[PDB]
Amino acid sequence: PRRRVIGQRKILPDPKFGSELLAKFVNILMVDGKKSTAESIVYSALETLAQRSGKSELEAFEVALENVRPTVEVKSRRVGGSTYQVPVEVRPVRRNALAMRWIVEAARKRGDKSMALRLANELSDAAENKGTAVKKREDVHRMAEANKAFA
Amino acid sequence: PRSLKKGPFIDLHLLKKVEKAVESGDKKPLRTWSRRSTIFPNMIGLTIAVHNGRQHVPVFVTDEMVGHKLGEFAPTRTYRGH
Amino acid sequence: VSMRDMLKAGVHFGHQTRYWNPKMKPFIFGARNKVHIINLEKTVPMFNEALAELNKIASRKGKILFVGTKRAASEAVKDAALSCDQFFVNHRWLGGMLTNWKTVRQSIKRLKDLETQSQDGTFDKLTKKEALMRTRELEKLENSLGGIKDMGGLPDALFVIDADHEHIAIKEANNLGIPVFAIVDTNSDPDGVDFVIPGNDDAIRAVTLYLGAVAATVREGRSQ
Amino acid sequence: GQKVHPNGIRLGIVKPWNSTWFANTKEFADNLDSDFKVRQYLTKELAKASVSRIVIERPAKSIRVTIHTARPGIVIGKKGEDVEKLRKVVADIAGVPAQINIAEVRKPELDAKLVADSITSQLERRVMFRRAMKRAVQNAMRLGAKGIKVEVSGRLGGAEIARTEWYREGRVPLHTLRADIDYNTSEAHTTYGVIGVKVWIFKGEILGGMA
Amino acid sequence: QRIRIRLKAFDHRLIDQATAEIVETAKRTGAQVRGPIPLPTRKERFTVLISPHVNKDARDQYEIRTHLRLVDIVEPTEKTVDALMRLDLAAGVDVQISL
Amino acid sequence: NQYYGTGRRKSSAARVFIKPGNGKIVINQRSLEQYFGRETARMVVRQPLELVDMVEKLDLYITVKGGGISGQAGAIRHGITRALMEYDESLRSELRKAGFVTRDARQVERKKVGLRKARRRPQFSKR
Amino acid sequence: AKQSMKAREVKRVALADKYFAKRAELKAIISDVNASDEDRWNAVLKLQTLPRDSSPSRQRNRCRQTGRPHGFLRKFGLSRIKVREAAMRGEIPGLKKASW
Amino acid sequence: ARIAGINIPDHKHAVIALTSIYGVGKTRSKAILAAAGIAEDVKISELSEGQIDTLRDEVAKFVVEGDLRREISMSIKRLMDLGCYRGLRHRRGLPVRGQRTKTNARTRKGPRKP
RNA sequence: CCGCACAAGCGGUGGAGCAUGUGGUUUAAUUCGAUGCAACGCGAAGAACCUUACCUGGUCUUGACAUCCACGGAAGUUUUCAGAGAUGAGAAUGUGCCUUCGGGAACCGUGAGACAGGUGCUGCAUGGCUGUCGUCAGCUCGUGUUGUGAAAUGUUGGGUUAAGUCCCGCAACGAGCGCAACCCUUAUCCUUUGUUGCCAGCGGUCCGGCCGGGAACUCAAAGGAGACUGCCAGUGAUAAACUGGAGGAAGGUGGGGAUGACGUCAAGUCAUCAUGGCCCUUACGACCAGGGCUACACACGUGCUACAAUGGCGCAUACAAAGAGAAGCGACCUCGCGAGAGCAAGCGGACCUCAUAAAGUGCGUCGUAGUCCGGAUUGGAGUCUGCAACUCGACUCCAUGAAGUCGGAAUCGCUAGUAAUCGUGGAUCAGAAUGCCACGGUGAAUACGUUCCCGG
Ligand SMILES: [Mg+2]
Ligand SMILES: [Mg+2]
Ligand SMILES: [Mg+2]
Ligand SMILES: [Mg+2]
Ligand SMILES: [Mg+2]
Ligand SMILES: [Mg+2]
Ligand SMILES: [Mg+2]
Ligand SMILES: [Mg+2]
Ligand SMILES: [Mg+2]
Ligand SMILES: [Mg+2]
Ligand SMILES: [Mg+2]
Ligand SMILES: [Mg+2]
Ligand SMILES: [Mg+2]
Ligand SMILES: [Mg+2]
Ligand SMILES: [Mg+2]
Ligand SMILES: [Mg+2]
Ligand SMILES: [Mg+2]
Ligand SMILES: [Mg+2]
Ligand SMILES: [Mg+2]
Ligand SMILES: [Mg+2]
Ligand SMILES: [Mg+2]
Ligand SMILES: [Mg+2]
Ligand SMILES: [Zn+2]
Repeated sequence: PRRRVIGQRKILPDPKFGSELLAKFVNILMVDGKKSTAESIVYSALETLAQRSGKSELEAFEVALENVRPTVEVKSRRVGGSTYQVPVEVRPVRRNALAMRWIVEAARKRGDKSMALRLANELSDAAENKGTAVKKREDVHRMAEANKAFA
Repeated sequence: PRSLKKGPFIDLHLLKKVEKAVESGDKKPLRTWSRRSTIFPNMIGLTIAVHNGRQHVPVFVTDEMVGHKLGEFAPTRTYRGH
Repeated sequence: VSMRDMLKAGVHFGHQTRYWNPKMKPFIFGARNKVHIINLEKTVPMFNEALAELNKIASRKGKILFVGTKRAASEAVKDAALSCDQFFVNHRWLGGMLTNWKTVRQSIKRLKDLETQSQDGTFDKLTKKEALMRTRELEKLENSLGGIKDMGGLPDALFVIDADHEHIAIKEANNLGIPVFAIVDTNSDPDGVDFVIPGNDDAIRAVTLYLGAVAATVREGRSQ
Repeated sequence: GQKVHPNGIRLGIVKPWNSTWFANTKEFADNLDSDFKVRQYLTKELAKASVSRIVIERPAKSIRVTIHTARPGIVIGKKGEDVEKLRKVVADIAGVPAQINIAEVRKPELDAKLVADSITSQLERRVMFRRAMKRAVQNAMRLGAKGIKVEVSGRLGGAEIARTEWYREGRVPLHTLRADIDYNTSEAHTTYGVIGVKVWIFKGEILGGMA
Repeated sequence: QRIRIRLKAFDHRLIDQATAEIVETAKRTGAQVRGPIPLPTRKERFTVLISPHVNKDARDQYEIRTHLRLVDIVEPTEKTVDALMRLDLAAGVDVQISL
Repeated sequence: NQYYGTGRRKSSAARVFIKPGNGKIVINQRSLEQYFGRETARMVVRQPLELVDMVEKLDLYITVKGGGISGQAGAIRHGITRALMEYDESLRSELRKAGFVTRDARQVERKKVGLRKARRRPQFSKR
Repeated sequence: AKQSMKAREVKRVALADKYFAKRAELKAIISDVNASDEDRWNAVLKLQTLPRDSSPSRQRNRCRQTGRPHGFLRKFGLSRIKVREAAMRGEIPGLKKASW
Repeated sequence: ARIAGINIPDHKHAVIALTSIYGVGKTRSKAILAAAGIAEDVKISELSEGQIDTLRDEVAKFVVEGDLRREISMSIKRLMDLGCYRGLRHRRGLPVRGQRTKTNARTRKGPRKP
């Protein structure tokens, strides 16, 4: 991409919910192109998110997303000539994408005897601002704010 | 492993030699290049040298050795470690 | 052309007194408003005597090359050449247009081959993109050597507008001995023009006057 | 920087094959084996008849081979008696009733085989290679070609080192598939060794596929 | 009651020329020809090394595309099969006449 | 009158019967639903008909072998759109801006020499 | 390669050829059930006595033109090498470089 | 439970619980079960002696536990003392079925050496 | 100014087990070449014998292979003994054909030398072929002009492009080899075409396009159309171009191939072949048997399968493409737990067969464990192929169930149908694929950028 600015291709929305942000979410959960088993997990997670974690699942999904999506970032470059921990701000699409990444692997680190169980449990605990990826979100606002002395 | 329908494999010159040996009483340990043939109840109490690539090696064939082939007793490689 | 005929067109006009060439002093009437004024008393007889030579050359079957690369006056010079069945250069002069005649002949041959090929056929045999590319090359060659495709050989006379702008052409001509007829503004060096016309070379009206008078006398020389 | 066989790629496009019979796999290998052997036999025999092209086509009940050369009468000898004996020796070496026929060449200096072999022959004559290939390209382009390239490689003039050289003239468009590029190779066995010679002749463009 | 003529060849050029010839020949005997039926041509691919020694990665891929056609006549009359035996074709073509 | 679906896709195979006056879908003589085990397929196929809101105005009968599930679904979708245009001639713009007459040619890649997979290079070791 | 090898192969072919019938029938006897269980035995004995180089498996495809075992192409019966030049010159009918 | 074996089956599906018996794989397991004609999902629990006896008797039909180890031990033993080649490789503790001693024979070879 | 060069990402490698290559060491020999990028699943598209060149031993000397001269014999077949076989030793049987009667053909043997023979040496003597820089955009010439000349110009500058691509500026103008494009394939529509392919509308059906019947559709493969920055708007010297839009199956060289300038590295190959020159010739040549290439303290590279509930297992149940086949593919039926066997259909193949795709889907199961994960290793017993499976094959079955619980530093690959995963086929081949070469299924993430990294 030295000549053209390329990012993500134009995603098509998840039909049964009509939206595409969930389509991007399942493209995050995908493993080896196995869409089917992935989207099964997202559904089996949002369901019990709705029940044991307050209703409006498609909506609580993003309210937790906000509770986990960070705002400050760090792209440490040789802008001053060497490695310096520089705080920066990144556009929102990269932000929500990385938020998805943070929550997904956090899910992969709970076990809970079931994958959708892990996903739902951690996503709810995020909607409560008491969870796993939110720990490192506060920690990313600790790290992006810890060496702001020289950019 | 050899199929049961075909049965045990032995080369005919070994057959000649062993039957001559048995009818002729104890004889000189016969020499052979055939690691292929299997051991038979005939070759018992006999001894026989099989041509390992370097040199023929004698083996006093006994009963429990029957079935196995000759070559399983003539190690065709030498080694002692490093 | 009569002095009154020139003066109304503005032939007396010239470049700024800041920008003049030393040899042009004899041809300069004076200065007004920091502007060089050309003297028509010299301009008219020299132009007439040049028209005499041009009529002579054209009356011995001469080939005439009208030369001018001004973006304003290109079409004027082209039409001027067409009005007397002659050859022209109206686009940027290419070095070796006369001295490198052999290369121009090879380029002429390619232009002739392309136009003949389109009439003959085989464009359908070519891929549509390839046929379009051949048409684009034919158009580009027609834009470039439109005037000299039919010159056949080196011309017998040259008519040049703004001789300073076209200095490569006159250097070539002198190297070949081909005579130079040129409208020479005060900023030009008149050494290269054997029949020198000192006059404005930018103004469309005076340029068209020069071209029309020359072409009338050239047709006259042809008619006999 | 190795090129690709300029003959091979233009097969079907502008270059027809040198063997046009058809067969299945069962009789395939031996088929080309036979016609190879007849090619080799022939090329040993008619070495003096300036032979350029030799095509084997086999109808179901017979085989027929065709010869493009510049020395017709040589091949024909008298009454084709040498031709007839060739017909015999090929019919038996192919084990099939053969019928050979010749189709001479008009511009012997304009096909790659004849010029390459003339070059390599003069090289065996120990004439100077340089002037040789120059005469080659001169005659070619003079005759009406549009491009000629010659290349000679290995131990030039007996030099104790391999001084490979080449010469080009006219126009030889090697990347333009539709281009008629005749191309061939030959070899000289000097006292000092073996020297390769490659030849390209470009007779211009053809438009409309193989037809 | 039928005569099926199945042809194989190496180039669609010759195969189609032959089909044209044979069907017009059927029109000479007033036959009942089936206009030539192209069938799947087969592609024999071949990948082969080029460097004599060391370079396995360098390779080349050639291919044989055998073209195929089917023609048929639905009324076997002698007046057809005679000409069907009067056929001359290029060596590139293989014929299969079958009643 | 007669309006057909007949979809191939990346060498898929499927045939379909669209007809006005009622709405239903039956696949392979099996009911649509039990066949496309992944719902997203039934979605992607119903999407064009639902977009025009003619779902209950004309019914379809498909039968599909050749290609994979998603490919077949895409093929029959494109065929539905072909047919809708075939039918009213009015839905051109609506459908194209929906992106259905795209007829994508995204295919697999001819596996290339010296590559583990087409566009995949063996793990050369610098060290 | 060494013409000893080429001749060795041609002799191997000649051997495995003439003995084909005997090989086949003894194969039948050994394979088929219902043998006298010594008819099978004496049959496998008489078999192994036949010329060892009469088994066709002993043969090894060899480039007919250059006598090399590796690179054999059953369809043309040539090495991977000789087939190439044989193609580029245009001998193998209908052959050409693929591109797809 | 004891089940006429030194080892005790774990509380799992009967097929898994009986595979715990040495010399008894899955095929052997379900062979025992269907031979006793007992279902597959029962634990060692919820299965009284009235069935444990049946199991013990049906498994005693096959050599298992200590008797099997002795048998394979004697096979290998007489292999070694036969002086047979594979017996040799068993004595020297290297692969006996024609593997690579060049590399990655560590399964039998064991750990690594410089 | 460029590049999956970095960044942005996804997936690895580096740990384990195993497969494979290499070096080391051992050995009787462990054949030979390949050695940074650009050698190390490389020559080899396939070492049980064979192959095979290497060792041990058994042998042969115009010779295994070729031409010549002779001299004799039909050619052969079948058969005995010795031998491990090479080989010898035979005995019978046949003892023929064109012949104008001599012979010739025919082979076969003996002799005779001329001679064969060499994977013996030199890729720093060579041809050929190939890698590499690099599909990089360059490399040059004619002519012209300039200069006394060596030369320069063109080819630089301003833009712009994937591009020395284009445009203007420009004493250069033109060209050539490149680039591009003509070629293949792919994406849309038109031609006949209906067979063995198709089945819309018709009639029947046993419900099977199966069968009348259809020629529409899918196809099949021939021929064609089609995209051109063409259209609109913007931007820009109005230049080139670029941005956007329209339309359109397709938009900006649509996708992918093939296509490798001048040259660079005495790059690689004398063991494909060819070949200068040297070297062997009762032997460095020739034949046979057995052995080795498969060797264990090791090390390195390449891979495979894993470590698990996105999972395993059962049950059902789906869901492709591209191929191959007649000393072949081999149906159905029976038999066998199976690897298989018997029988034998059909098919040189749009017909028959390989050959029922796997992931998927539905249900149940397992509850996080070295486990129902993993499958190494061994034990036992088989199967097929092949003279022959000891060294040293593939496969089944039973039993056994290692290490392994995501792997240091480091490092690799990838910009879309890609990655990642899933199977399928093929070449080679009696048999012997985790390699190679193809085929489809499913199918992502991310790319602010050029600061740097490396390379150009
Ligand atoms: Mg190449
Ligand atoms: Mg040789
Ligand atoms: Mg073999
Ligand atoms: Mg088991
Ligand atoms: Mg990165
Ligand atoms: Mg490893
Ligand atoms: Mg080596
Ligand atoms: Mg060597
Ligand atoms: Mg590789
Ligand atoms: Mg041997
Ligand atoms: Mg070299
Ligand atoms: Mg520039
Ligand atoms: Mg310029
Ligand atoms: Mg190109
Ligand atoms: Mg285009
Ligand atoms: Mg557009
Ligand atoms: Mg070197
Ligand atoms: Mg070397
Ligand atoms: Mg090896
Ligand atoms: Mg086929
Ligand atoms: Mg297991
Ligand atoms: Mg794939
Ligand atoms: Zn002026």
